[PDB]
Amino acid sequence: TSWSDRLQNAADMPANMDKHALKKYRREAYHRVFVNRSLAMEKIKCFGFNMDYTLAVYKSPEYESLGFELTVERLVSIGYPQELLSFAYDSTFPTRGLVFDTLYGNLLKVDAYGNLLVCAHGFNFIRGPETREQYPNKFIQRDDTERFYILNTLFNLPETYLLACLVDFFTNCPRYTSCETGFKDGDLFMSYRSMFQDVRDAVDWVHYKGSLKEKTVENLEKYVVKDGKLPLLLSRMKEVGKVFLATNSDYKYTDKIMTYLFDFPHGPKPGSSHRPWQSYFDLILVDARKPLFFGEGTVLRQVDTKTGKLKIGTYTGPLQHGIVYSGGSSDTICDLLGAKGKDILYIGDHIFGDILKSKKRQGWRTFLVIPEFAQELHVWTDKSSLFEELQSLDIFLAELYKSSIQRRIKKVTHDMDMCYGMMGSLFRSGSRQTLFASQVMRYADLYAASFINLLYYPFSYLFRAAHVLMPHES
Amino acid sequence: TSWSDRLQNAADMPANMDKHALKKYRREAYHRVFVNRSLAMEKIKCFGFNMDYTLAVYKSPEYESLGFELTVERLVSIGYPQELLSFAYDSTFPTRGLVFDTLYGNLLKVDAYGNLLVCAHGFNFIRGPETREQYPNKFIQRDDTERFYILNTLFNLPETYLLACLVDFFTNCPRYTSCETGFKDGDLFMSYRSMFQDVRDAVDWVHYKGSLKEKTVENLEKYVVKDGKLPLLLSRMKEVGKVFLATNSDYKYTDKIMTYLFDFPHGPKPGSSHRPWQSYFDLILVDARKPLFFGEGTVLRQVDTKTGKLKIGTYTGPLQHGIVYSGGSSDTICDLLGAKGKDILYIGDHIFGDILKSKKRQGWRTFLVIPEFAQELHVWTDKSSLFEELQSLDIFLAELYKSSIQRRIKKVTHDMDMCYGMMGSLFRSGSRQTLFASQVMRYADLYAASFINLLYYPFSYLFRAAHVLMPHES
Amino acid sequence: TSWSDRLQNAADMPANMDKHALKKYRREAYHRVFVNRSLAMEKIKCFGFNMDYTLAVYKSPEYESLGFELTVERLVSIGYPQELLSFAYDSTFPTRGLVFDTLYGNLLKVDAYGNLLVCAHGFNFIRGPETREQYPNKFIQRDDTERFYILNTLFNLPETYLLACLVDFFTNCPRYTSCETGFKDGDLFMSYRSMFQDVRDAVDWVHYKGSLKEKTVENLEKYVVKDGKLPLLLSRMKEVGKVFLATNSDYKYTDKIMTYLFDFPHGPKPGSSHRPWQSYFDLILVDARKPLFFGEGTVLRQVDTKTGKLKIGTYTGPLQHGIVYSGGSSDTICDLLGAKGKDILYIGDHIFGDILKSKKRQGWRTFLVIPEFAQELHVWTDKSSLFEELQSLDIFLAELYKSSIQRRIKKVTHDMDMCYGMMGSLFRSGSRQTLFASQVMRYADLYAASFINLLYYPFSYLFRAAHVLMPHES
Amino acid sequence: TSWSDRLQNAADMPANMDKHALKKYRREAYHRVFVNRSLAMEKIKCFGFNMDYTLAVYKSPEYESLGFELTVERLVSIGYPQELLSFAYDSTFPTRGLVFDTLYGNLLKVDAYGNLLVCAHGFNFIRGPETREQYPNKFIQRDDTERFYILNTLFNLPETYLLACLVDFFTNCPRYTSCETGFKDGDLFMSYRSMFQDVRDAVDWVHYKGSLKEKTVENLEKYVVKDGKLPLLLSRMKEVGKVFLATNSDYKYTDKIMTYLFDFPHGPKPGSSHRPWQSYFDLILVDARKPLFFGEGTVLRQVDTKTGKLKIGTYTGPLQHGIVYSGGSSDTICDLLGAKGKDILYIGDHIFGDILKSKKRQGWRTFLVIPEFAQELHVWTDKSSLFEELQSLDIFLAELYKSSIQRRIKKVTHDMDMCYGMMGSLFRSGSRQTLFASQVMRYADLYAASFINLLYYPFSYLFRAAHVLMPHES
Repeated sequence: TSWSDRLQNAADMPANMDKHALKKYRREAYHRVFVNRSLAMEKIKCFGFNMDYTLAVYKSPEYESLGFELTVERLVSIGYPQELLSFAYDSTFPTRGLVFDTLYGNLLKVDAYGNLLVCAHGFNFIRGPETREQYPNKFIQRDDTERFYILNTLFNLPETYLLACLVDFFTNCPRYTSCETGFKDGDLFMSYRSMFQDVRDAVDWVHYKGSLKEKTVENLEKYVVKDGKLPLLLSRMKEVGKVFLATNSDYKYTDKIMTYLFDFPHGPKPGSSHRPWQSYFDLILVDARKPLFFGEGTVLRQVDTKTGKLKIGTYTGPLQHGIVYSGGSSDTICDLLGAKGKDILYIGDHIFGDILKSKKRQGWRTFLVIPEFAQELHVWTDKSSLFEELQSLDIFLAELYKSSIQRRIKKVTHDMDMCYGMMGSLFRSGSRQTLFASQVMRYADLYAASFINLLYYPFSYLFRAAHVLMPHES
Repeated sequence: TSWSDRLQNAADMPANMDKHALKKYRREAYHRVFVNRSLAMEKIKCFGFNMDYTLAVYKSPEYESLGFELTVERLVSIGYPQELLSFAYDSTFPTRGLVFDTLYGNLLKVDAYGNLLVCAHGFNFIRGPETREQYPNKFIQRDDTERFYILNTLFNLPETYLLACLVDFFTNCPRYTSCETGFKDGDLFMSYRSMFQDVRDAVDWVHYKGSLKEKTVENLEKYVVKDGKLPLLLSRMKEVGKVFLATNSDYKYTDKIMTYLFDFPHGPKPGSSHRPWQSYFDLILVDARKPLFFGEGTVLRQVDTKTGKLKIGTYTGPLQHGIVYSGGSSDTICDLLGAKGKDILYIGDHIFGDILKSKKRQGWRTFLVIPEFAQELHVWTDKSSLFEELQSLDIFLAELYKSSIQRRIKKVTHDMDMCYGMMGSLFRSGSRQTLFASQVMRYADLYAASFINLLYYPFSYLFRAAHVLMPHES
Repeated sequence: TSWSDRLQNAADMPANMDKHALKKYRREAYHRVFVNRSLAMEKIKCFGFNMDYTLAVYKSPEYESLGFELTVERLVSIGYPQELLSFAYDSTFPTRGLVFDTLYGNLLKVDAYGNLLVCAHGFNFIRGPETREQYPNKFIQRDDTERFYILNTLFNLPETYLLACLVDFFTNCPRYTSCETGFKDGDLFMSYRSMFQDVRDAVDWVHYKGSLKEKTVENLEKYVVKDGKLPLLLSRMKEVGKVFLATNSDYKYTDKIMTYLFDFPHGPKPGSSHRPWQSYFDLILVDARKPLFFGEGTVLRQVDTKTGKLKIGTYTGPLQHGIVYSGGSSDTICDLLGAKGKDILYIGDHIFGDILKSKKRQGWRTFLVIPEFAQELHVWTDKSSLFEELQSLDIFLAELYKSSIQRRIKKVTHDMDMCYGMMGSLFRSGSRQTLFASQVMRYADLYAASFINLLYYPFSYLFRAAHVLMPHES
Repeated sequence: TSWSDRLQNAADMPANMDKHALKKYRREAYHRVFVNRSLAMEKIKCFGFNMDYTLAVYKSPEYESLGFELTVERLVSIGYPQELLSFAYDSTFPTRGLVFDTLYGNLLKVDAYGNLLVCAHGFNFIRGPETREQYPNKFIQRDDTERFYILNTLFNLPETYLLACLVDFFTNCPRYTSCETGFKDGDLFMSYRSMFQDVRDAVDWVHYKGSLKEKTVENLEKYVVKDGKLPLLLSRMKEVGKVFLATNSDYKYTDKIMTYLFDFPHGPKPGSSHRPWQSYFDLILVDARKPLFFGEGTVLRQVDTKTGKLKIGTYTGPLQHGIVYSGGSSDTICDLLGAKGKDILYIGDHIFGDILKSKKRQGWRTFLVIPEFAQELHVWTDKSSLFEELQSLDIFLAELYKSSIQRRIKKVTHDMDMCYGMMGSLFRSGSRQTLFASQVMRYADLYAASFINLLYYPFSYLFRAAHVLMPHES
């Protein structure tokens, strides 16, 4: 049972729009919308979406394996050794949000301050004392974007496992000698940095040049979660305001995906005429080039929706029914929709290019979609006694200042983490929070395992957060 | 009664080193050390300081007025109009941490997300509806460092008032016409940006070229808080670890200031031989060039302590008794003191160049000195019933979703803010926190009105913070 | 009769290696090597080549038309209008070395100081008075590389004609309105800059992604000049020193092209065993990435000559027989060949990425191959009486300072230029020299219509230039 | 007899404005204007000047020594050793235009291609074979502006000698050890780069902060050449067009200098009322910030000619009688004077910031003032038999290809060079031209030892250059 299974199970249930069942449905955790900063729903005039992993949620682990397999074949096709074809994607290993260190070839899990929580070389997990030889402060400067790459996305999931697979292979293949910053193969030296780049490159290639999008569109039921509730919600959003799409993907892909997502013998409610996905949107924009989209942007173009190709030149006309946009900026959306930032709830999955940047750069309200969260919640409520026991040992160890406690703490931590996978929870490693966690609280006003949980709150709802107080203020 | 008075009153009391009186002294707020992230004092091996507004706390408002007067004379000396000499520094107006907008010439108080809390043009406070003509989202991109300058420091206090003084003068002088981005004087157009730069420049000039440092050193009792408790604390720090200084200031100034700060007929305790300020330090470093200091740094030089001038060339020798350093980097301190980041508690007052950067870039533990805080605390504990009434009206207005409340909220907010000054608290405007507040919590592990509050905790103390939990985790 | 015909006619003649016939052959202009700076051939220890338009000279106009046709189809394939398919490459229009002005959409011919010689909008040649509305000083800042693109190469020939074709089409198509900086198509505005970029992009695409290289290799006799004299010369070069190749092209293409160029039933002389093209080289280097090659370079890789693919990682071994290199730098060639700059005569065709940069950045001796020059010479010696008449009218107009002369000067100039084409000589427009001319003199020590003219000088030859004197020095 | 003596001797003679004596005066070399590119004087509508070393020519070696002495005292004042005070400026050593190599601490004389002509370490002249250990190709990349500083100006003359003085001192002082890239002083290491920077800095300091300008203005007869012919020429320039000034210097200095230069009991001709220097100018501009002046420039300000200080803000009014400008750009001059580039003859002395940049960036016509040239000419016409003998030995050595010649060539070269000084001619080292020479020909249309030689040509004069031909074109 993966996280995408949990979502598709909730996707298969019709929507019960009784005002009481709604209140009762969103009492269970898996249908709640969690609040990091207070949000008056009546002040939202525009609802924004990205597509990939928001409207279209890719079924795990089928889609990650397909991304892995395609990437492995691309590397082999440029001269990586054949053994890579013996690799197989293992969803139990990678947790989203790790930091790969191109200098020493380590996958690292870190907190909001760049403190090392977990270090693994290949599939070898390094313990506290042994990491200090390369990380003498148990600390990394995340700002050093030349050395450290953060695997923020679910697209990064297959490369996350791959980078481990690769380090482990070369470490243990006798044709290579291991060195501190890479592998020596007689007279070729492959640094972890160039090995990293090759992977990064081959992932890019399978999305933009290879067959990933092709093989996806030929089996959408296998790879894409469908939910008849999705047209319902969007329809209701259009009743109280405006709805727009701003995806990085291209209109041909966006047309294929969006058509499938709306492929039902009915419209928003069962029994209504079916409507084309574009009619649920007031403004459609593709090739968004996020995060550059929230700054200067790119040139605003117009799609020829028959040919799928862009019209030549810069588009200077107004927002029309039917028109589809390419490029532009976040200001394009504000100007054409007559909106201000805090009028806009922008629903997305990218913690950086969607959520952080629209908040910092524009003042947009944010809703963060976390696919895995559907499985993350399950593990949490089942294992809450372990975390409660952990909270207990911390408090007791704090009283002790008036030694076997510290070793029991590291043990219940280890056991709790493993329930989430080899790399542990998305949001923490024991009692210590992650960089990812920290970002979700700081930048995502609302968050959930799917934005469909918004169907279950009335449109007048005041999401409430607790006010933050400084130490001296309590 | 200013904040510097509160400190100098606590500075004049001898230290009562009984283990009970200590516990009892640090129960009152004004002597507590507040904790944002847990800190084991036994893990600190090195204590770091800056000087200005940390070891040497400049008496308010005497020092701000001297900085103001000198700056006003410098502007007049390059052809600003004479009326500036009629200005007089008013400590009730400026609050540290404001953002000056060089485009529209407004002083702005903003929160962690760049939300406008207070906007003032000159001395004219703009209300909510009227700000939206220049700030259509009530929002500024703080990242636009070409348009927005944040007045982080107490050195920025006199220019903060000056920029208002200036806008107000030109607005109301009939020789000028007001325009949106500056003032037109017949055929000269002075933009708020160039007016800003001139000020910024004249502040720099009085510190580095003018007579500010001179006039300070000729009346140190008037301008610098002295506390016989300061040698005590440093001595105790040297008993359990190493102590270092890293100031941006120059050795001649640092020698004058530091000598005064240690000018007592005794050493650390009354009755002990007096020691020279340098002997309380394991490593002294001047011309630190923070924040560049925590990155690549500058070249490490050696001071000729007799002449006050630097020796020629790059210093390549080891840490010696007596030697004084110039430039270098934070790695210089680690290497010479044999320390790792989390071994170091670095005590400073600059929220950016001291605290934020040593944490993000190095993994240093941080203690933030907030001078004004001594007065900020006083206003808070006296007016806690106003804030409690505010907290009450927010909760009640939240229940109301089952209109005169919203106008009473803005009224008790206004009254509370004014008690702090015309620009309100350092840390908030009503129930909404500031950018500054947000940074103190995020980057300063410990904070206080003076680092001398550390004298009152034993050296084994485990400062404790509450663990942070995500919404779904409670 | 094009220039490539003149070369292929000389290529078809066997080499007569009698010491007298050599001296007599290189007396005619078409077989001379012209000298801009003195060059002792005995001091050359290494001979360097690029490939495209040096070893492999592409037959005109067949190859330019194929590049044009392919480029036109690529633009149509991204939504340019169909009429482009009615275009046909016209070799009489473009002269290499023009400057396209992306602001006003003009092809421009300019001198060493950026003085306008010829301005054409589409196919409309603007006369002196009319250009001053956009060029008020008859001058362009060639340094403004954002506005001006110099069409240096023979690869740029088809886009040179295309950019004219395009401007002329849109100017005169009624579906568009002409404006100063581009064309308005209802609500799309196509600037000359974006139209330029699209072309630049589609040229890049046909070389690197399209079928140009494919269609070339399937008809090498149609598209590539072959000369049995080429192995002879290279063999003799290897007898007195070392010979190397450094091409931007890829090893698969370089293998196909180079094999054809050496495809003869004999080796260097008729009757000798045939040798494989690689054996004529001491060091082979592909993917050179010139001009970046003469600075920091790229990473040195090693080609797997069986698969055509690069080996993975950085190559750290020595120069071996058989090895082929990828990337690297000019220092790679010096180090492996044990050479200094002035030991190296580097033979190439790119006035910038080959010749200028190897001279300025490294101190290499340079030989510039100018394909067109074979036709340029023919026009010059036939029309020398026109140029002599021009020289005469200038001198006479200079004496006149003690008006129909100035109009006769512009008339004989016009007539002379046209003999070279619609855009005139590569090297001049009348008595005024071009930017290109100026660069050849300043940066190319030797130059010729083909480097094969070097076969006709003994290996001890001291090429001689006249010493340059300053005015006051004569 | 220095070069400034030759000028001041010509400055002391009244102007004989008979049309015959003029023709006869400019037949001698020392009063000719030499032509690098043809120039119709009737097409000049605006005459431009800088001031320092053009209108005001500083008397040698008095002014260089004063610059040296002041600079030496400034270095001593920041802790350089006392022995520097034993240095004394020696005008026989430095030639303008050398390249100092901050890596190996060598003064170098180089040609247009960065070929080493002369290398001196301190005062030790390195011969051909010995330079190849640091310069293996006898070649430097002049583009590497981090390593190489070109001493273009006469202001650079005293530092040129100083850098030698310094290297020689430290090399031979026993308190220091010499190393490849600097000097080790126990535990301080002074690199030639930092030693260079210190000098560069101390030269800047004496001009802008020290007493150089002060001590100049208190003895203008000692330090500044005065010529009553200067008002004459400018007056005649104003009769046929417009005259402007654009100096980097400040208005207070420019007022002091310019007043002295016009201090005569008469105006342009003897017997005319004296006029104030400003009235000879249509547009005066100070703080020009060349070469940035010929690009984007700085903000246009207006000087308060009574106070010497700038008015506050940006000046937006028109060109008025009496107004003085500060900053701006070259476009400011064109717009206010209604001129195009080729309308403007700009007379200056800086080969880069004046001449090269106004030509490349704007299309200005250029006149280059070369102070030293008055002495350079004298040495040349006296020693023409040595150069003729040199030209002879080169030709003979070229015939010899059908060994004591090559050693006689290096000997007559050495003897010829020394007549110019220890570093030889400005324009050559033997038969090989310098980088400086090359630039004068390429960028200065006209040049002379003083622009006063323009008085001797009528205003209709067509300066003539020989047309340049490519090898194949003769």
